[PDB]
Amino acid sequence: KFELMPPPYPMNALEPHMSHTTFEYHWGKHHRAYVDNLNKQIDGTELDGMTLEDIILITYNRGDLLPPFNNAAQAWNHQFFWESMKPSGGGKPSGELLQLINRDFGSFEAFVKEFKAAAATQFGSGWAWLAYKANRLNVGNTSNPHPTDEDKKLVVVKTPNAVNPLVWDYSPLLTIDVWEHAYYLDFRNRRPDYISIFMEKLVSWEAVSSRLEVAKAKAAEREEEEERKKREKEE
Amino acid sequence: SPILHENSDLLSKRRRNKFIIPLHISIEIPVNGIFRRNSILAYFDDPRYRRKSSGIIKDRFFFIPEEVHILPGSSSIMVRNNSIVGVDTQITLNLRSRVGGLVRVERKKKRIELKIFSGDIHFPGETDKISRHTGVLIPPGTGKRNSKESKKVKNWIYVQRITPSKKKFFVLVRPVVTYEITDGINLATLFP
Amino acid sequence: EKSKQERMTDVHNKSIVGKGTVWYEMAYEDAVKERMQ
Amino acid sequence: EDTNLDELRRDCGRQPLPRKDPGVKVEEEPLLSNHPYVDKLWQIHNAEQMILDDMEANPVKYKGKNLTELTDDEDFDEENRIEYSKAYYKKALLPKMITKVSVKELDLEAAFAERQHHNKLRMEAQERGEVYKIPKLRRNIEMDEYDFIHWRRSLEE
Repeated sequence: KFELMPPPYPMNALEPHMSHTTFEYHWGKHHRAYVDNLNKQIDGTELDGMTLEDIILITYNRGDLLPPFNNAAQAWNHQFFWESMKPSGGGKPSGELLQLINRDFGSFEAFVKEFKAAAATQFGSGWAWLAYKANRLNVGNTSNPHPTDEDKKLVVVKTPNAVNPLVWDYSPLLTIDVWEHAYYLDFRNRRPDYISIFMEKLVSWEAVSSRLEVAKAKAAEREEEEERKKREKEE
Repeated sequence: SPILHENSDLLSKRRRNKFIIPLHISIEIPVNGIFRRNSILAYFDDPRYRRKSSGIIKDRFFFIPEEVHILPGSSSIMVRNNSIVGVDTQITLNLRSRVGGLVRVERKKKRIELKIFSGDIHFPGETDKISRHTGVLIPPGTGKRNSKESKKVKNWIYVQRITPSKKKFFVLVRPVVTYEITDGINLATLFP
Repeated sequence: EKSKQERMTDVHNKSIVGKGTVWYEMAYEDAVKERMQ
Repeated sequence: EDTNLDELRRDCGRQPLPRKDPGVKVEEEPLLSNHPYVDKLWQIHNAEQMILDDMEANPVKYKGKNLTELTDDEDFDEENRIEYSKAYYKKALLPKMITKVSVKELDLEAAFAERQHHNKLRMEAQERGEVYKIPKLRRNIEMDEYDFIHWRRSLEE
């Protein structure tokens, strides 16, 4: 009974570049199959009633992917991907991001040309990602001596099929669907051509800024919890 | 050779499954050099917890010092059994009592054991049904600040019932010392 | 036993002839922490 | 000619030589935070100090001694020095390794300069009447610094 969200943007008549027909297939068909299946599987599930993030984390099940992970990841992936798109808003995002970009990539342009390389990396079904480094070390000498700033990093990763950085806990910001179903119709296998267009004509740079803010907030919350743990240890 | 600033911690490093200590507490090695599970290597007997008085402590321990003199069987004793002797009391020809209290003379087969239990002799009343053979230690009572002339006893006292006669019994308040297990942890840094 | 514990016990007895109850037990790291704090 | 079975397997095309399976999953295992060059350093920081201290502690040793240039021995060889000797029986008879520190290797002049500041600190502490204690030396700090890169290595991997 997870959300079959009506698409956030007008979607159908939203963009000339993306066909309404293509949209109908991508959302009308994939989501519906995913959601009923997700539902079907989650019938009689103790897992049912958890968050999508919880169900995804749960059935990835660490080393052994369990049966339900694939459906969920994709459902979430699809809507998260959805968030990234904008009704014709794109270019030169500025704010915390511009400052962050020159810190890592060195230019907004550099990041763009770096992100452009992803077309080549997928070699099949998958999702490319922009993410944050709020990462929990889970074992051994987990703590960092000489702990310092710039630990934070803006990272770009490639995920095959059903993978979301949450599985490895890097905070996701933006996503693209490289799975052929998404771009095949408009351009037949011209992924390079489709990519730059997405990069420029339609990505809510501001939605990504909002997400960055949310991530910074989560990192802060985590450090606060760590301080609370330290206080408990002291007491 | 050695130096004025001897800090062996700055000259010893510990690694995985390897402890390097610079020889200069003390430790001993078996002849094989073998060490085993649960094997003592170092001994860290501290003189800070050591006590000169013959009385020994028995979370915290209480030590009641008692003057005990071990004299030979053929030694002439100048003190009587169960007698109260004061300070500087001549117990032998060349032995003087260091503390005043009740003198107990235990005559063994080949040794004369003279014990001087220092303490204040108090006469318990009729209602004072204190344990005759079982000595009880009294801690510092939290005296009410209202009473002005109430001298606060800051030191714990050990009350022992001395029954020299079948009909007459006395109570001796012997002193006590403090030996705390939890309080006091001193060990020289071995690895930096 | 092969003196697995017996030889060790023999060395123990030499160090600690009286079989005293252990008043204080501590890890070195714990002790260092106690000194620091 | 061939001595390595592993090299041979590769040229031929054959499967790998088998080894017993290990129970642990290294997906989770403790990180490694130790450094190879550290060994030389702990051996060196002390080594430099020990030679410097000998001159520092003794006026006769200090006299006729140059911090910049000194020789432990005219013919000493580090390779020759490595040895294992069980002769000493003072505590017990057991092997006693010998390691030669090349005089050239030791940074004696730098140590002497550092020591002075340290002894002056010691002298003020003597005026204080409280025994001088020094928490760290640059050499000790370096140990953490060379060590530091390794934590990152494990992490990255």
